[PDB]
Amino acid sequence: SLPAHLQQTFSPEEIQFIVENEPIKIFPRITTRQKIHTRWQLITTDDKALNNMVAMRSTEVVLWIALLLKQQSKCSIVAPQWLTTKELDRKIQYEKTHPDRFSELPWNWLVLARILFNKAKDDFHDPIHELRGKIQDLREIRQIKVLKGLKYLNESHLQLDNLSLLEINELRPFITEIMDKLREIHTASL
Amino acid sequence: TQIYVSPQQDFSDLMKSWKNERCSPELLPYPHQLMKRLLNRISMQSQLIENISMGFLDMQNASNANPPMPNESKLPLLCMETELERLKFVIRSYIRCRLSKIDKFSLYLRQLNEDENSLISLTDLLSKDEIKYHDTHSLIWLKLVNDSILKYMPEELQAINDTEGSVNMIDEPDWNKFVFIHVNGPPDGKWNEDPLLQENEFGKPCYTVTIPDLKEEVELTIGSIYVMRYEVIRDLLRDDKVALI
Amino acid sequence: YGDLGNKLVLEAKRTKQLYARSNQDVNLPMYHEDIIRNILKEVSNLRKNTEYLKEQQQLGMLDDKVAKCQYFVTLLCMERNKRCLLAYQRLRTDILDSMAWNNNGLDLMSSSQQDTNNLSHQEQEYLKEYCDLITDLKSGDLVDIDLSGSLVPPSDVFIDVRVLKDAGEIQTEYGVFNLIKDSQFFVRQSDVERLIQQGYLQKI
Amino acid sequence: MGYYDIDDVLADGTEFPCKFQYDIPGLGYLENNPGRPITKNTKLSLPLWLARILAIVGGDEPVPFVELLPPDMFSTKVMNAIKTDPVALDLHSINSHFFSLAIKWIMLFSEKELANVVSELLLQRAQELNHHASSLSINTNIATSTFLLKLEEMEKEIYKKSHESYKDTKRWMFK
Amino acid sequence: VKIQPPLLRPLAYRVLSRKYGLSIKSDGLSALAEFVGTNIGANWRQGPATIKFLEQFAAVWKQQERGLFIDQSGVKEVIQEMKERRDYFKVINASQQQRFSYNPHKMQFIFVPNKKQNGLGGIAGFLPDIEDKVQMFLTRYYLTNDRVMRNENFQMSITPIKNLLGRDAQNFLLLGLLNKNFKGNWSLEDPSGSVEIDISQTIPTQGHYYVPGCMVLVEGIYYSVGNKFHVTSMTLPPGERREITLETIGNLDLLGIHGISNNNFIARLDKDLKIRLHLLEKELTDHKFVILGANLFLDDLKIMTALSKILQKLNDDPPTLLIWQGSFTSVPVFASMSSRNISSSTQFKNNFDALATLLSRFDNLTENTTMIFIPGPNDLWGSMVSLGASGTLPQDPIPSAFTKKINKVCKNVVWSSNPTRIAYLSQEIVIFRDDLSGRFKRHRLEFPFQKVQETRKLVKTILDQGHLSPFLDSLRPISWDLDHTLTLCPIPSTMVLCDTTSAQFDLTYNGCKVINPGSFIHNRRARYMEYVPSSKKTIQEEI
Repeated sequence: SLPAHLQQTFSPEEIQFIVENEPIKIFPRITTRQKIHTRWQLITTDDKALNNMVAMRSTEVVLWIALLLKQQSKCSIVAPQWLTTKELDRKIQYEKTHPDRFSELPWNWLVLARILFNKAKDDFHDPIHELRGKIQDLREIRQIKVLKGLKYLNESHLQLDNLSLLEINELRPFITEIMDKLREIHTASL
Repeated sequence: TQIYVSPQQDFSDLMKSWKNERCSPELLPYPHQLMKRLLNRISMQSQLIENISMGFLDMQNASNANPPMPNESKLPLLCMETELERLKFVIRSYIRCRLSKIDKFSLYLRQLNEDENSLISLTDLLSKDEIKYHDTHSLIWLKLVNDSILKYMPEELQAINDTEGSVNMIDEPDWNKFVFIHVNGPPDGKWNEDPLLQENEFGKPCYTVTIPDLKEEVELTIGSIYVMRYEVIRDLLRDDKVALI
Repeated sequence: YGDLGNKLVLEAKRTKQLYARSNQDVNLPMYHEDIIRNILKEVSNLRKNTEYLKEQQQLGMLDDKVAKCQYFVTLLCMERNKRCLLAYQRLRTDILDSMAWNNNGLDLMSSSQQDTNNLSHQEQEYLKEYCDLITDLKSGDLVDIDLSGSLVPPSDVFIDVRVLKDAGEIQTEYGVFNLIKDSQFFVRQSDVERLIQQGYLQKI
Repeated sequence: MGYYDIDDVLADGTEFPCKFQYDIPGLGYLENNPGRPITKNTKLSLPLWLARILAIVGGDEPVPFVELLPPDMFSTKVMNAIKTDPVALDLHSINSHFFSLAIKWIMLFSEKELANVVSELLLQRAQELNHHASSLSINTNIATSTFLLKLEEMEKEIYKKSHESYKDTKRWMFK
Repeated sequence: VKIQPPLLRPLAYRVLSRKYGLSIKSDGLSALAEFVGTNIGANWRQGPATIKFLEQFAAVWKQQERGLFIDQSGVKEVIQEMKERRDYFKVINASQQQRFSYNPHKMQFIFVPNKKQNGLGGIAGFLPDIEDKVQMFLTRYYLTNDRVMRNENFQMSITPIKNLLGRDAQNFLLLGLLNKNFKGNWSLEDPSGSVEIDISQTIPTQGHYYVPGCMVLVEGIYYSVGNKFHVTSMTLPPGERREITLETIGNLDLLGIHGISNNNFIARLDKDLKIRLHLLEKELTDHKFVILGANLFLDDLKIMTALSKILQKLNDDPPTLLIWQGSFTSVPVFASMSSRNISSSTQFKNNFDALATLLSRFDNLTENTTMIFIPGPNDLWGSMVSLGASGTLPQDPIPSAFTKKINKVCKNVVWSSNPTRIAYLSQEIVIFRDDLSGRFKRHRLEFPFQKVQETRKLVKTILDQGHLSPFLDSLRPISWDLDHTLTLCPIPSTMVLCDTTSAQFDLTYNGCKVINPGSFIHNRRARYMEYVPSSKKTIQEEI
């Protein structure tokens, strides 16, 4: 896709799509067990989970199907483990005590958060505002660490162990171009 | 590809190929069999959805009868049609990106094709419609530029494929562009039978690469995102060893 | 001498800025082929001068060093003028193709500049042939996919859309949409993208 | 090095001092009276697009027809100023194609003392470029615009791309 | 079999909304339903034939307008399909000629909306507005200057009049309207300014009729003692051929028979031109058209006898186009002050009623040949005010109230203006009936110092100037807006230059061929001339 310079990096909507093409857990409100009825018979996802589904039990579906069922009354999304106060507390403690290493977080960081806060509001066991503020604090400190680490721009390589998709995407056009210019200067000088 | 484990594996391969193509600074070969399977799958899916829609429409409009039960009726069809729409969008974006890249490097590819010594041929890298696109576009652009300017241009330099003098008109791809990579490791579940990877302290198997210009050696461990130039990483990319982000 | 040529190149840059700030194919400027043909006539004068200079050089009266240095200077002049002209034309063709591909290859004479008369006739026939190529391309093995469709990923299935222009009633699959002026529809996303691109709908 | 690149073809038109190291009768016909030949060691301001090649052809003692003098743009004064404080220096006054011209010059002449000073230059300015790009309004003082009007022509695309990327990220995040 | 629309809707919708086409209306669905009804059979199980018929529908409908809606006309495209499973030529007058303006700064012709089509026209819409007479000479000068500048020789440069004020003792080249000022001296007018001329030592280019009101190229020395431009030579601007004139605007549909342009967009076509040229190359001898002399009178017995002798010869072999030109009444028609005898209008009506009787005995010519009538100097509308003298050039056609029997006797009659344009398959023809030799001879400008050369000079001047009436507003008043009809731009292939004061001739020059029919009767002999479209002429007479 040309659109001027949109052929080099990913737009945020593409990032949202690529993140929402991931598995998630679900608690169905209905039952579709076969009589021992139309077959789902999809092509890019296992049907045996959807067809052989009974109410009030745990099963794994893709995120977009979960959202589609959540639009009606046919769903109840289970929040992940890392979206709770007692996990984010130890996480933020880990960033504070370690001033050089990015903490381990899923690469869908901030994105599953945005989607779940926008859509799945009434299923959380914790207040929404507190979790939003703690996520904001996490983003703040990770931004500080990235800004501090950006000062070293070698012409050889660089290492960024635990950056999420959005953080890499919003920084690619600057770091890439600066390092390319440095490489060009060095190569033309030899 | 030679056989399918599951259509979802084909979907994953297509997505990985699209991601690799979008950020790569060089035109990559063409996975014919993957889309050969995918288009046929789309054909059957569309045929079956149309057949079932016709069946319900005829049942509903033959007489009053019983209207279709809302349960297990709307949701499956909605899911199939939206999945088909998303897959079509992904294919469309991939094809458009390849078309843009082929538009950019037309003259360089054409010059490379006529070389007999080059082991790479235009047939492998392109689909037939892309070959026809390149041929027609090059011919029409050459005719336009010849009718506009080159007819008044001196014969000694009327050729647009000149590679002599001060500046060359051939646009080679930039192999030294910096790209963001994620070390995927070996695609196999064992991920330890590869004859290239080595070990460091605390295990952590790594891949060792060297920079001919800078005379260095860089360790690439599994599970870390790096920022490395593209020329030294072509083989690892083509072996599904590392994935660009 | 090639300083005239510079006035072209700088102008082209402004056009690029028009392409950059808008981020939309719209109101492409009106050509500058007058200066181009001025450069063509002066470079024809240069070429004929080179031919006569070669004539005296072959005659034997002219000095070899003078002939060679004048030949190099004139060759550089032709090279730079050609470079400027092709730099102009490549950007023109790029913006032409960019606006041509996205409107389904119809050039939308019903609605973008109206008469597209600011283009040269050669550029106009190039546009027509490119539209022909785009129509031909999706008639092959990709007949089941509309290449000229939207590229925003499909995020929602049911959206609210508001009508912008009045029309009659339009047939759809198993239904009909009567475009009463200034009304709101709660319809499928995959049914009104063509109308939205045409500009007949609003408020996605 | 791109033939169809507009910035490069613009930058090729800059003027550099030169010397006619070798006398050629009948020249200068495009600058003064055609019948008057140009004598030895006569200085002009020739553009780069002919100075690059005319000083390398030689022609023939295969000395070149022209000799290229050290331009005032690359002078001890500018090097001292750039080494003292690069963040507050406005290169836009010296030139608008400074970086591309410097790359061309260092490719023509191998000088291991310009690459490191220029590298430290753009490395130091990149941090403030990022700082200004990350500052999105929610209109501003004189400092940011004063810096933005000091930028080089080649830095504008980096600044714009960073600004658009950050703006898109904020637009997607807050809905 | 009467179908159910719901079970047909998807088949049409898919093809006309996903692969190609868009926005199918309900009437489009009904038209497709009746089309399926006609081609009924093993349908809803027959794939290829229905979809290829739909593709043929697309190939029929995409050329018309833009094809984004289908109204009641669906039956019309169905009939187009049915009929897709001499003609192609038109005759147009100066009233319905398409209007195209001109702009100097962009150097393109610009379409102008027609007041007849978009305006009301209920009371008075034919009246031009005030600025048209201001802009008409500007447009003529702009076209002449562009033609001069496109010449191969001129790439020397001309200078505006106003820039002659500050310099002296230097030679210059200029061009402008050569005419008389208010004082009574000859002057040159330019959009910038005007100066005085000098003629006492002027050497002209022979073969040109130097008449006031024609653009002339002037060479001489300026003097600031007075305001005298001492001329040393005068020459008319040269001409250009049809192909080079066209190629600057591609192949514009000015006289568009295949398609027309409008304010929304501009059109072009050259693919069918060679097809039509080759079509013309065959069966051209059968498609012959014959023209007669001027000033044919429908009152005297001798002219009727000669016409009967011509018609008895022409009945057996009817031509394609028969053109009647000249004044049909030997006396101008005007107000009648006598109530004792036959009124002039009634006599004029009676003059044509006899022609309806004379056409009753020539059913072959009436049945196989079309009629063309062209007004002369003293027909009903002109001589009503000009009383037989010269007047406005865009003359109205013969009024319908005086030709109520010719249109019923003959199946093909057309009344045109004094300048008329017919568009053949690959030919365009202009017919212009008036006197030129005397007009140019009497007003020839004097310079202080075998009959075939006069027509040579006439043709050379009329083709170099590139305008039908190279005279000022004092001599021949012109309608303000219709002047574009008189402009000689994309010059026609053949000119029917009828003149009663010049001998018959068949000259051709600069890619244009000119024919000069004389009077229908002369020295007790009757003469009429037929032109073969293969650049061959014939002249025949019957005593």
